[PDB]
Amino acid sequence: QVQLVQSGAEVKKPGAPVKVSCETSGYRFSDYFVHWVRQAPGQGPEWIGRIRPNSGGTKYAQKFQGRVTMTRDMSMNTAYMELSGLRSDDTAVYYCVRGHCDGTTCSRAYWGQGTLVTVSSASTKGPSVFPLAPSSGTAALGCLVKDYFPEPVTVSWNSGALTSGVHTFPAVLQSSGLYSLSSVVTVPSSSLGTQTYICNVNHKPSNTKVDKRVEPK
Amino acid sequence: DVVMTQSPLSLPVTPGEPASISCRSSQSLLHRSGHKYLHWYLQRPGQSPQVLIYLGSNRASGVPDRFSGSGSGTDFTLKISRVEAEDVGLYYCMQTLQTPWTFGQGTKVEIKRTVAAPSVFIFPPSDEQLKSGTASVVCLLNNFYPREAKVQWKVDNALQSGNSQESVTEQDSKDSTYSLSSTLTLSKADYEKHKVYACEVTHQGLSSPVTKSFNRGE
Amino acid sequence: MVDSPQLAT
Repeated sequence: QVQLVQSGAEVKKPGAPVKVSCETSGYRFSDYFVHWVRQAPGQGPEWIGRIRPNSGGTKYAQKFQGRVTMTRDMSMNTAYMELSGLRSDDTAVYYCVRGHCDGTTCSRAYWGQGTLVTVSSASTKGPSVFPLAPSSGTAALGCLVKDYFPEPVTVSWNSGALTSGVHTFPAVLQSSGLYSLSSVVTVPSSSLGTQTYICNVNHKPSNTKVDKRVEPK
Repeated sequence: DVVMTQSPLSLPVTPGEPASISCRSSQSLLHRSGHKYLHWYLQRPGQSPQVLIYLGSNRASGVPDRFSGSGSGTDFTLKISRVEAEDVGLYYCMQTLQTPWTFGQGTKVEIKRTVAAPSVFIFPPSDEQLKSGTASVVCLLNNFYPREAKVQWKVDNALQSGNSQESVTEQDSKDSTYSLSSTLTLSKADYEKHKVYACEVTHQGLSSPVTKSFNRGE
Repeated sequence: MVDSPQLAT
């Protein structure tokens, strides 16, 4: 199959550059333009520019002229995009995209998997995990997973045995530059005296593994 | 640049019923070679755009037969003959006649179901957190439809502003509902200076707003 | 600096 495989997630401080690689297989690399597209959160997708691998010729959108450099390594079937001067508004998932037309015929595009680039001065930190205790039918309880960086955290309930009624919310970015998330579960009111409820929180970057019991106050 | 205009922006669909998404281009995308440089893709959370229809009307490999595309050089239609839960997500048209490649505004397809009011729950800050110097108060709006909901926080019956953040789950595959969590964040000092903590929830499924509350110290 | 639809020509 036609495949485009990009490098991993990036966290960069404002002003730093990022260089994303896009290795290809399953077609003749020299024959297709390689395009770069991003999509920031709360924005439509945006075309960055393209490279023509045979010549190495590049074309960039007005807004990225002077801050983006696209290159390729024919021997490795890989294209690269380097974006300099990163600002918060460059936080986005970045894609490489094989073109449609080889000179003779025109077909579909093929997309890489995406590379998340997060622009932030925050350092790695593990969350504190606090209970959301059920109140004095159907009852709700949960865990607040607070003040961590970077994404992601994972949450399970009772070591994966409780899945029904679980809602684990998207994280929000606080003005401190740290993330917070909540995981809740709805359960029978009848179970609150007898059933143990434990949220299992993992945050790999900080080697955090927390098992927090959630019980009535 | 070529300008793409996409409609509608929001498309709730009853299970088994069809969906149509329109896209119009500011100039013809029918090249004189006969190729129509208009494509349709589906964006789901945390993964690449999935090509649905390319060069105006060609179905990509592995895309269900219920998807099809047609159009003139300027006006295009993505048709989905029935809409499953698997089809829920953000649909875009895009032109590649010229660079920059440009995109329509996007259509948010969701499953339509009967209106469901949220179950509301308020959670006070834990003692453990208060020891650290901060108080998070959390309001859960559980399993509602449609997605539009408003949370208004009140502290000693005074309307709060600028000190809360929320987030919403993706639509539930089984029951077609959304859930929302809102977190009010105050310093320990500010938390101890007030007594009544309330979240007031407005939703189409509720005849009047529902308030859940607690008093600091039970 | 042509676009790919114009390659064949």
